[PDB]
Amino acid sequence: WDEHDNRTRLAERIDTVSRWKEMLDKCLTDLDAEIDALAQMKEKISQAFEKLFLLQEARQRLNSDHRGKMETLDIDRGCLSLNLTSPNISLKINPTRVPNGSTSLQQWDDLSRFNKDHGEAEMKKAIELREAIA
Amino acid sequence: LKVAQTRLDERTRRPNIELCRDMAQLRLVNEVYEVDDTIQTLQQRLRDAEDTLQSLAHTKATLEHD
Amino acid sequence: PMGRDAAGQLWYTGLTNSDSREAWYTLPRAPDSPYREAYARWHGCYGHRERSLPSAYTQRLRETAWYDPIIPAQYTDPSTRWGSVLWKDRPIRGKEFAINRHRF
Amino acid sequence: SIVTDNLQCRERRQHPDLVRDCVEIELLKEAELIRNIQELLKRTIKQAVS
Amino acid sequence: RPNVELCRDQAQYGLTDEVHQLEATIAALKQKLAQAQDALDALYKHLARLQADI
Amino acid sequence: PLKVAQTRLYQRSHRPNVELCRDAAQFRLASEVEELNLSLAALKEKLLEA
Amino acid sequence: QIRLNWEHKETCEMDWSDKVEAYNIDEACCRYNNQSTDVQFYPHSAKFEESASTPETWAKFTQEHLYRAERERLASVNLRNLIDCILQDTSEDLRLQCD
Amino acid sequence: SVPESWAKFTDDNILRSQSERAASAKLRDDIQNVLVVTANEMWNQFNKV
Amino acid sequence: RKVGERLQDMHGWKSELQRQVEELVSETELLLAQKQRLERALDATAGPF
Amino acid sequence: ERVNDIGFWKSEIIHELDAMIGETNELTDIKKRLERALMETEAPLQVAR
Repeated sequence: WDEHDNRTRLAERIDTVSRWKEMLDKCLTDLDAEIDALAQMKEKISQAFEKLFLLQEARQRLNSDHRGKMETLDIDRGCLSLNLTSPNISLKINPTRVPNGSTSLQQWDDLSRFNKDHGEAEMKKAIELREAIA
Repeated sequence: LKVAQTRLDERTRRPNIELCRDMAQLRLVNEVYEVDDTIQTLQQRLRDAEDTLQSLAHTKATLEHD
Repeated sequence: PMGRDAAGQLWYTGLTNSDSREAWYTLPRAPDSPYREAYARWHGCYGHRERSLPSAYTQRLRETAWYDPIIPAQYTDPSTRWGSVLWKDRPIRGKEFAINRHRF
Repeated sequence: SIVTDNLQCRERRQHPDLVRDCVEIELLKEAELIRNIQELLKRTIKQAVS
Repeated sequence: RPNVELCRDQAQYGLTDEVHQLEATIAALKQKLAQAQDALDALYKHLARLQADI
Repeated sequence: PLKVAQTRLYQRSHRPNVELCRDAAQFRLASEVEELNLSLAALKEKLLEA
Repeated sequence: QIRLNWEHKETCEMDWSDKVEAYNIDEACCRYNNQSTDVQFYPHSAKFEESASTPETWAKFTQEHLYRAERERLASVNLRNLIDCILQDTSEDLRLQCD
Repeated sequence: SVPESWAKFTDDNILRSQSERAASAKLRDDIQNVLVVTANEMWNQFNKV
Repeated sequence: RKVGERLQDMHGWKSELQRQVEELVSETELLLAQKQRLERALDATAGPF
Repeated sequence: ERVNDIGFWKSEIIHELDAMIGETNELTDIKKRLERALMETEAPLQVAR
């Protein structure tokens, strides 16, 4: 019963992190469309260039977070994939150990929502830039 | 493909009483056929990607001149 | 025995033809019955593991050869077996190239 | 299917007649010949599709 | 997992509870095995005396 | 000590795949089991003549 | 190099994870006596037994695993030194051309 | 072989060993009966003489 | 006494593998920071292009 | 799961082997008792003759 319940909790965390990954994929492709449209009326102009710089660095920060979500889904799918009678199972040297990068659920998802909110912020400010230049 | 098919041959050295056919034989032959099929489809799609990049290079050659 | 005493004796095996499957009406056991516990438990776990494979891979584990000789099954394989159609688009400058005309 | 049924039926014999006679030799030759022929047919169908 | 992703989820509490239950489970099973072998020793210790007096 | 030696041999036989070894304890326990059997046989012969 | 470090790590972790069970086995065999209980007649073991190693072969297997572990750790430090030199070269070569 | 045939082969071996143990147990009980009957018969004839 | 000497040798090799595993953990954990520095350099060289 | 089934069958075999060895040395003991009793029965024949 405890092994079945551990499988249920692990699948629940998988279903959370995949949702975060796909919604950041949506934000990434919207940023790609935004940088291309802002370039296509770049071809005031100094302000356009400096918000291009801000938009590029925001894109790279969400790209780093997206790569982190990719590898996290790979680790959790593999951990549910492994089961009884495989060679990888072993007694561990220290199972119970809290490593250096200890953070909590609330701080983790407020950080992810925080950089999404920054992304949406410069998208919107770029929209009134788009309409002012046009 | 390495690991699965040498798993098959390294299994099949067995003596007379345990020379049998369990589910492991059937799952392993299904494994090696489907991995072979994955090889052929990825090879074909790599070939079509090469052809697409040929068309890209040809359009570059005719567009940088003009 | 190997002696001057010698007898030709037939003997019948246990779960073959002499035992039955469990139920609540036949519940506890009769001690006289040839209930072969080792084969019963092994065949129980074998059936638990056996129910996962589909039916052609079950009838390959039978004695007589009623199985299809070609290993990939019809209902599992997405591709047609020995189908001749394969859409190859010739690269010509101009019109649009495309992929996967089998599944549009 | 016919050949494997003959194999199990003739193998279910009793003790003073469980003999490796010429019938079992020919049944084994039948099983080998059938499997070789149908695998050759499989490869020929592949080439004719190609 | 890397630096931002060590999240400390429900799974870590569930796994430490399972391990912490499990040493007690295996300890109780070893204790009952020792008790059973002690019982078998006592039954031999009286079976010898009955077999002699018969 | 027959019981002690047999149970030690059994618990040593339940060892993992590489630590299962042709050990000094294994040779001593084999010699111990053989010596205890021969001593028990001699004791039974003395009982019969008694 | 990170994944190769991990897979030699778990391989030497296998070779360590045998030791806890084998150590507990030998300690449980150490605590028998004659007055103590729980010793019994298991007469298969004297007649028939299986063998997989000698003490020197067992030790040699452990040296082989630990040697490959230390090689895979040191190759990482070599690549780290290359990383240091390459990034200093990159920063210098970009700054000089920009100036 | 098929795994059911393999498992039935090893249980046939185990049932043959169990049958032979049963035959030996009945033989040893009848040895003890032959010993006690033989001793009683000889001593009764001795005391009649 | 044979059981005791085998136990001592096994204890020594177990502790040695414990030390090697801990050192490899620390080496990989310090190698990851070079990848972090590498990615930061990639960002701040993606800007100047 | 295949090698787990093999291990279960091995355990069944070694159980029956232990019981089998117990049977065969009990029957050798009863046989030597029968031989000693046979010689002891042989001597009163000489007495009666």
